[PDB]
Amino acid sequence: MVDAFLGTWKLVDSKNFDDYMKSLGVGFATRQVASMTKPTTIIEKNGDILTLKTHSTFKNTEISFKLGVEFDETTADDRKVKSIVTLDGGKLVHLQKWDGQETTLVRELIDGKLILTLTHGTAVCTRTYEKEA
Ligand SMILES: O=S(=O)(O)c1cccc2cccc(Nc3ccccc3)c12
Repeated sequence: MVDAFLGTWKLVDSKNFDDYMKSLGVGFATRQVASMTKPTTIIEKNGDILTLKTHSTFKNTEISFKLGVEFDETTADDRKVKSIVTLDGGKLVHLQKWDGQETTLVRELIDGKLILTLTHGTAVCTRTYEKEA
C-alpha cells in the first residue's frame, strides 16, 4: 500500500546532497543553487498510476508511473534513464539505470516524516521532508 506516502512534502533537512549531485556529474553552479533551494515533493495516486512532482524556484520535474513497470524518465539533471518504482519493506524504491550506471532513490516513512535516501557510486544523501496540511 502506497497510501501513507501520498501528499505534499516539504524539505526540512539535507545531508550530502552535494556529494550525490557531484557523483552524478552535476556542475558546480547547479549544485550551488540546488543546495539552497527548498523543494516540494507531491505524490498523488489515480488507480494504479502514481504521479510524483518536484517543485521549486530552480528545477521542476514530474513523473507518472505504475509500481513495478519500467518507464522512461528524464531527470532534473538531464539524464535519460530507465526507471522502475517498487514497494520493498514498506519503502518506495526507485531505481534508475543509464549507460550501465545505477542510482536509487529510496523513500521511507519514519515517525510521519519522509526520509529520501539517494545513492550513486559511494555517495549517500539523506533528505528529510515533513507533510504539508
Ligand atoms: O529532484 S531531485 O530528486 O532532487 C534531483 C535528483 C537527482 C539529481 C538532481 C540534480 C540536480 C537537482 C535535482 N533536483 C532539485 C530539484 C529542486 C531543487 C533542488 C534540486 C536533482
